[PDB]
Amino acid sequence: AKIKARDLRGKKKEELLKQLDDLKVELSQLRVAKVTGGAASKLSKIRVVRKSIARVLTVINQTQKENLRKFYKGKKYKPLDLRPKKTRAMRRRLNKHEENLKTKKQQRKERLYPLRKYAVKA
Amino acid sequence: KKKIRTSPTFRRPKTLRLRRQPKYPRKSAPRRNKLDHYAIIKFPLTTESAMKKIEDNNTLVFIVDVKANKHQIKQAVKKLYDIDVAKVNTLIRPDGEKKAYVRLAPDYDALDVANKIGII
Amino acid sequence: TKGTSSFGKRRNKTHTLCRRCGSKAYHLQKSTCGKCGYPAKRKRKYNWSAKAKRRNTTGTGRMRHLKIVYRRFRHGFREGTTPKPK
Amino acid sequence: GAYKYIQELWRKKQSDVMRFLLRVRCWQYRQLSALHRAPRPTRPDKARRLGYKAKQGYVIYRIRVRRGGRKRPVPKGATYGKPVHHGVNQLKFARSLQSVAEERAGRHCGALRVLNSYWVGEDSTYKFFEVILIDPFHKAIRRNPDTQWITKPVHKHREMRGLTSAGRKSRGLGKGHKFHHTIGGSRRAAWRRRNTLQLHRYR
Amino acid sequence: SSHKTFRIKRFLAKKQKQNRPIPQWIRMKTGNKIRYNSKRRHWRRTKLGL
RNA sequence: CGAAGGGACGGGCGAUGGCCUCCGUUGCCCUCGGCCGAUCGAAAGGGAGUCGGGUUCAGAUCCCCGAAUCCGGAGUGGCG
RNA sequence: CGCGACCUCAGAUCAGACGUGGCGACCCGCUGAAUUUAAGCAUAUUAGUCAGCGGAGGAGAAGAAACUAACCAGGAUUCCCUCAGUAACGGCGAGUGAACAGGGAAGAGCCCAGCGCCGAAUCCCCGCCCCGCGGCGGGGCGCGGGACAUGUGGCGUACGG
Ligand SMILES: [Mg+2]
Ligand SMILES: [Mg+2]
Ligand SMILES: [Mg+2]
Ligand SMILES: [Mg+2]
Ligand SMILES: [Mg+2]
Ligand SMILES: [Mg+2]
Ligand SMILES: [Mg+2]
Ligand SMILES: [Mg+2]
Ligand SMILES: [Mg+2]
Ligand SMILES: [Mg+2]
Ligand SMILES: [Mg+2]
Ligand SMILES: [Mg+2]
Ligand SMILES: [Mg+2]
Ligand SMILES: [Mg+2]
Ligand SMILES: [Mg+2]
Ligand SMILES: [Mg+2]
Ligand SMILES: [Mg+2]
Ligand SMILES: [Mg+2]
Ligand SMILES: [Mg+2]
Ligand SMILES: [Mg+2]
Ligand SMILES: [Mg+2]
Ligand SMILES: [Mg+2]
Ligand SMILES: [Mg+2]
Ligand SMILES: [Mg+2]
Ligand SMILES: [Mg+2]
Ligand SMILES: [Mg+2]
Ligand SMILES: [Mg+2]
Ligand SMILES: [Zn+2]
Repeated sequence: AKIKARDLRGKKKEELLKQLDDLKVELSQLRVAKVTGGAASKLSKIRVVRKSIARVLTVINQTQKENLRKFYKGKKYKPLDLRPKKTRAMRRRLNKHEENLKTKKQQRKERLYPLRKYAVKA
Repeated sequence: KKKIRTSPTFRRPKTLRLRRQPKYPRKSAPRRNKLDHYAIIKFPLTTESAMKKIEDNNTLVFIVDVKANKHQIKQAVKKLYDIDVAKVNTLIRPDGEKKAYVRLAPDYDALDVANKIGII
Repeated sequence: TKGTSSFGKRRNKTHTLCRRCGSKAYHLQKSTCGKCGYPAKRKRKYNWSAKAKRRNTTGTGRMRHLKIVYRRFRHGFREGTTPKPK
Repeated sequence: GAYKYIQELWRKKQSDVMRFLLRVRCWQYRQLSALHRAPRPTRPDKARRLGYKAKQGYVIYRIRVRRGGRKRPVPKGATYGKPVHHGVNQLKFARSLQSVAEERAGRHCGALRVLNSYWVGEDSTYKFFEVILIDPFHKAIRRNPDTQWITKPVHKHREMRGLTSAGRKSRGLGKGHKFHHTIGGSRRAAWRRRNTLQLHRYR
Repeated sequence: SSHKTFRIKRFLAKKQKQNRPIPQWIRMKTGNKIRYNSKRRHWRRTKLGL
């Protein structure tokens, strides 16, 4: 009876949170038995429910995030967690488009005097 | 004239301060309420002085999170146990976490609530 | 008397735990830390103590962020990609 | 062009036309704070032959520097040991006043790049300079070659590493028989090269 | 003292949870090299910095 | 060596959302203005208002029982 | 006793950005001793070194002569070998101390302001229709704002134009 994260990614949030909050009820009932002695079969199943809550919330936080990557798909300003992360120094450098900008005087010596190709015989 | 300075002091005049209207939210989503009702109450106490207070004093006793106040505890017991609360007394133990003495209404009694929870 | 009978009058803390670097060197009346220098922005560090620099340098902690950057460096700091699903 | 007449008029600083302007401005500049943005260059020709254009992202700051020498920061004049270092008063600082005017402009404006600076009138007590600052993240500068070299991270705080026009003149670097002190790039690089003992594999 | 601040009370709470003996089942693991608690503190002999 | 008050029932011009009869708000205009110095600083100084009995292996002016009290809120009035 | 134009300043939780701090082996800018040696010691020496302060980068700094040279001349900068423990400095005591040429490692050059002509020819922003994202750009527009004649862009830099 193991829930798996790829079995969950088609089901919407009106039935993920219903499937989520009764796992949290199930986790709270197990910690009741943890302090009343309980049973060793019901103490090993704490980790099975703690990771079941972590797996449902992962699918929720990933269905939500990709729906905001696509709501802002092609907008002038995106939130700071949706624009890329890479490195602070890499976010300050010039981009692909303005590193290869050249002045009109620079791109006239490129076309009048191009670097030729030449062999020299002996 | 007809403007008149009836004070020896030049004060800075007030200007138009207008509210923000940003082109984008700085955070994409509001952050999830990670201290919810199931994160308030962690586990009850079943000690020999806790069962002695369920009988004579008509009150439950839980181990709550250290971040919670007496209003969140009174609402979390009211939600996920379907019982009404008179008052809540709290202390932080030398273990580190916070003990909550939640007292029920005189309608209910904690002896047939602890049967449903299963701590008895 | 300067010996034993004057140690009994010691009941007043001079230093306490600091918010930055956590050592018990935050002076209460001077409002400063004797270890990291905190009321201030810049961290206290001196070159006349080589041993005291290898006790709070980068690496002696967790490096919660730099151990990920050292991993993400090996793939060109790639971002927004999914490892070719089945 | 009318920039050739302004260039010759500022070479007449003792003329009765030009000593009047250099006193009414020095009065005006004395009544303001030591860090003060000018809305435009006071010398529009001297600024532009040092790299100023009338575009967006080039700003001007007016810096007020106390003139005089460098009194040694020692308590009650007692510099201990060996009377050659007993000098307290008649000491001179290694960088010029224009080099410490550029440095106070760029330390307050950390998000800007110090390009260069010029002179706008002294005092007996003060000395006034105007510094040319560049905003390295405006799109009027980063979308332009021949000026986007300063938008590179190697040019951050170039007034503090001593690589502006006034900060470099106090380094002693140049071509010649006079500048043998800095004949490896700097005075420290030349010192480190002629004080390493080269120990080869085969002696 | 009975008058204490919350972040020193939380300091004292940590250093009595780790004033604890070693578990009985630690000493049967593969590659043990640990037999007691080498950093265990008594309130009378060795005091706390705080 | 500072243009250091972003506040004020009221007055009112009203854009006007409505139990639009109004009536809680709202922005600006006219009107009035120094806690004149951010802030920190006392578990012995200043500082509203809790006491009696009972109760535990260890807690109580804090928990029970019984008597009070202070502060704040009451627009839809809670009645005299 | 208003309405405007500008100029000089100011306020804002205004729209969008940017700087701070760490590390610091190397690099740059300052600041800067004394022990030591001189068989004492003060100039000198240690040493422009230690400690102190600031700023970086994957290198940095330097760099296309206001140069070396006096030759039948060389031709940016950095590094190595040599010059050379030399020229020189020094209570001419102790001590200190380069550079040129030559041989190599690499090898690369260029851009302004000014002076001038060219109906500002130039740039920034915000909407817009069309194509991509994955460091967000081009193409067109808008009798749409703004910067700008207190000088933007093109040609052009001492090797001449
Ligand atoms: Mg050109
Ligand atoms: Mg309490
Ligand atoms: Mg810090
Ligand atoms: Mg001085
Ligand atoms: Mg000496
Ligand atoms: Mg110096
Ligand atoms: Mg003792
Ligand atoms: Mg100790
Ligand atoms: Mg006032
Ligand atoms: Mg106080
Ligand atoms: Mg008090
Ligand atoms: Mg008191
Ligand atoms: Mg007692
Ligand atoms: Mg804003
Ligand atoms: Mg001696
Ligand atoms: Mg001797
Ligand atoms: Mg002696
Ligand atoms: Mg010296
Ligand atoms: Mg040092
Ligand atoms: Mg820094
Ligand atoms: Mg870096
Ligand atoms: Mg290099
Ligand atoms: Mg460089
Ligand atoms: Mg030249
Ligand atoms: Mg020889
Ligand atoms: Mg020397
Ligand atoms: Mg021109
Ligand atoms: Zn500290």
